[PDB]
Order: sequence, then C-alpha cells, then structure tokens
Amino acid sequence: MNKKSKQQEKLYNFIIAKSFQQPVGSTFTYGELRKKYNVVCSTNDQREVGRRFAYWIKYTPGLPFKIVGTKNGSLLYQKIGINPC
Repeated sequence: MNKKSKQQEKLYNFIIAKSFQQPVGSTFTYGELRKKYNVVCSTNDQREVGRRFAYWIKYTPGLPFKIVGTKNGSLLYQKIGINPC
C-alpha cells in the first residue's frame, strides 16, 4: 500500500536477495541472514521484516526454498535446486 517504512523495505530487499544467493543445499535461518546486514536497525524493524520474510517464503509459490526443521528456536530453511533435468 501507499504508506511504508523505508527502513524495513531496505532490510527486506536485502534479506530476499541474500536468501536467493544461498548456494543449493545450504541451510539458513532469518537471523543468520539478518546479522550480515551492514546497517543498524531497531529490534522492531528486525522482527517486522522477519515475519514478512517468513510468510513470503512459505506462501509464495515456485520459490527455491523449503522448510527442513528448526535451529535455535527458529525455522530452518534450505535453498533447493532450481533447474531439474
């Protein structure tokens, strides 16, 4: 919608790109990707992006990711292969 937080858009755009850059087979959590973000942001902005990410990945079809378990109380994702055959 029209109104939005510039700060969360930036962190989210980064998390998305960083997830796609994961090599095939690698496992990761949101917090592992978040800690590689160079800019400081509030805990509030971290958790909002975390949840927008957790639902993007779980309900957007055709993404090269799946859930494989948990790690340190967070969901554990895995980058999977994109190009069968």
